[PDB]
Amino acid sequence: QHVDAESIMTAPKGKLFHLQFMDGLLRPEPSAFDPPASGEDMRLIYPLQP
Amino acid sequence: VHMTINERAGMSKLVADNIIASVIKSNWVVDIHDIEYTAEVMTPSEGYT
Amino acid sequence: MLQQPTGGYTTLEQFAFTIRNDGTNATPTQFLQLLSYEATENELVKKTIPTPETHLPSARNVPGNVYIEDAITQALFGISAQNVNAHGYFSRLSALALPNTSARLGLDGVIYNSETINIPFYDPAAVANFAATYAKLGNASTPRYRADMIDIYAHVGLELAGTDAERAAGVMPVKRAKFDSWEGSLISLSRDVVNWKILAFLIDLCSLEGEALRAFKTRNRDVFRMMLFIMSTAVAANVVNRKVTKRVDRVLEYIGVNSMRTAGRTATITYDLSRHEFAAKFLQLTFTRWN
Amino acid sequence: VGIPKLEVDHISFSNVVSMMTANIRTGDDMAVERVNPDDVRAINIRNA
Repeated sequence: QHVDAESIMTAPKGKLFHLQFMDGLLRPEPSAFDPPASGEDMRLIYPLQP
Repeated sequence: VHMTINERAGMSKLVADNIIASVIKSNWVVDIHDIEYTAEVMTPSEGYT
Repeated sequence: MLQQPTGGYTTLEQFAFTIRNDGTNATPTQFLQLLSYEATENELVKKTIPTPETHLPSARNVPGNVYIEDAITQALFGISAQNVNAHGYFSRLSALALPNTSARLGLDGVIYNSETINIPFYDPAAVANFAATYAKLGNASTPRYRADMIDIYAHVGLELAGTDAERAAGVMPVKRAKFDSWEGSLISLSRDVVNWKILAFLIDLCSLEGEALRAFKTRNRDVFRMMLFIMSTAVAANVVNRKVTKRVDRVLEYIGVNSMRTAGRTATITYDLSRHEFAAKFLQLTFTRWN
Repeated sequence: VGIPKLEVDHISFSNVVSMMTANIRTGDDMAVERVNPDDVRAINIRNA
């Protein structure tokens, strides 16, 4: 499920929605021979709890 | 940087892109010298095509 | 607590350091000689080091029982570490330098909230001066604060093969190390150095004073040289083996220059790109503080 | 001390060295692109 940055500014005061956070501690890295990358990911939100 | 390019010869289309992607995220000012163009002045209304 | 021994925490002897010279262990002093030095026609200049910006990450206290000491030793010497430069562990540490905090650094290297009885630690004042300086490494990665690399290595070399008239002067000719070998020796020594409790050598490098320091640097001049060599291995570019008589020999290609990658992907330990970002900002602190 | 297994003259049953992978399978292979120079007229041959 993916939400939007426009809806995070119009959500009703007392309506609690869930927004999932990604882990990624256990993920095998790519092989030595493969195509490179170009200007990648931008993340827009952060919890302050934790 | 003020990276200037004389000729686009061995421009691996991946790294030939990565320069432009860095213009919009680091204020990189790039250059080209082998390009010819005949751009012309345009009026307010009618705009671009 | 153990309070603190005057003359070092490294003069205790409970925890020391022995490289495993095959079937028999030894001392760092005893290992350095098996290596000789070949002067090549290349020269490096001892370049001055910039100051470190003071802005260690703020205090958070996520509950993790973070192994800060274990993480540090892993990246510099560890064999193919992963996610070494992630932000969460250091931020927790910086809480340590704070006067009056229920957060004690375990002797074994594990950090806690509040405390425990069954576990003895380092007195809060010894750690306070420690984390004042090594918390900074935490943010070494940031685009703005990030440290050099292609130039700190003009110091690594003087120490590893620095002749005494050379570290007396400023410039040293580019050397080429070569020593006896047992085939799996480069990885073998790197597997071994990981357990030195390198915390102990650092948590006292900030607590020792004017005289106790003069004696500390004049004795452990080896325990430092050791981790320096093992570290300088991953960096230098080409490993050539010489087959002479009935002997076999490893040559480390250039002690003083960052090739930028590989060393030997098989013959040694390798450094990722998130390693040069780390090991660099590390040496920028130990070296400055060291001298 | 300890004579090598050979040149002593008796059959025995000792140890080896192995690994885990199939080796040839990573789901990949060296993938390289090549960009052609362009014109054949202005290529430099004269490097000696």
